Amino acid sequence: AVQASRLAGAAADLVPNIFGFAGGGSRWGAIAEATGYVMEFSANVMNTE
Amino acid sequence: NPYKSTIRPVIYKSRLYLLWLEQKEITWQTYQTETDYRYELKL
Amino acid sequence: YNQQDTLDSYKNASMQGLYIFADMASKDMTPEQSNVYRDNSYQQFDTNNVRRVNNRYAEDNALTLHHNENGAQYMQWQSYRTRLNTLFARQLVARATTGIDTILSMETQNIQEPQLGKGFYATFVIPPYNLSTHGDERWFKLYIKHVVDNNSHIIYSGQLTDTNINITLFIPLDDVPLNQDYHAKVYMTFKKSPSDGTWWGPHFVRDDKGIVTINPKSILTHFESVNVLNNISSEPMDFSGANSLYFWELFYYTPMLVAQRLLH
Repeated sequence: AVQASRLAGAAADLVPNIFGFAGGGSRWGAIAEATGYVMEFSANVMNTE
Repeated sequence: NPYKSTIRPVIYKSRLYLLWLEQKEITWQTYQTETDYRYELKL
Repeated sequence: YNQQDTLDSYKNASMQGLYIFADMASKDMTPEQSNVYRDNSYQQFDTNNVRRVNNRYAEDNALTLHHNENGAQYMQWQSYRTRLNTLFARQLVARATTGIDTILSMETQNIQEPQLGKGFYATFVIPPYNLSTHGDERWFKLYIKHVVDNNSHIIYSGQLTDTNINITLFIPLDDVPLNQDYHAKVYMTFKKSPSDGTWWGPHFVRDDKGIVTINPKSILTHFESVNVLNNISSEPMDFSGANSLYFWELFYYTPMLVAQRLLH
């Protein structure tokens, strides 16, 4: 569930969120951040289990 | 995170490698819409 | 400083700089004051093609780092070159594709290191020790000469055996030779005859293509044989060089640690 949530947030984050005379603003690192969070949680779940 | 699923594996020096082409797109209005691309090949 | 192709250009370069103090305050340097530090140590400044090593300030070339085209990095000072990186781990991947039994194998420890700089591999055969020919002290030293500077340098030191000794050495060669008839000189000294003779050892010379040959004018008597390995442009992996610790770390310590753990 957390893996899906983080992947969904990463994908929803790459779309641009500033517009007008200024463009872009999306977080290019979001996919690596989500992969880092899900790997971070993996050690915690393996400890609990 | 490839552009248009431009990913292609390769074996180099007997090790598995991945090439994919990312595109970062940026757009804004100026009415006319401008666009910037920066194509970035990752290995 | 601005990048320039020659040290001769730094002699008048408009040197910018600043000072940093122990409390990490700073002050800009005056142009006169920067030009003092320039003129004392302009040789240590890097060139566009050659990277140099800095030194503590003073008031005979500098140490230098070359990135060879074959991938060997080495440090040079006068005639001496020493390797810095090792291409062992980049060649190991093929050995790893067939697993642990191949990583630890003998031929794996014989992956070649590409040669560093420009030079030729020469094999020297040390004659048997004899008291009449060599004297009571068994020491001998191999000296190189006429590379970089006329003054000779030691390249190997050993004890004379009753057997022959086979010694294979990388001999550096300069970008442009000092003498047209012989590009490098090697002579071996011992207790009986420590003094050098003008022609009394192997002289090496190189033509336009990469082949080296021994000058017939030179006298080989101090060597049982000298051979030039013109076909060889690499040498075995080095268990005494820089990465010697990591190589002993892997081939011997790791198996012994694992075997010891499995014992308990």
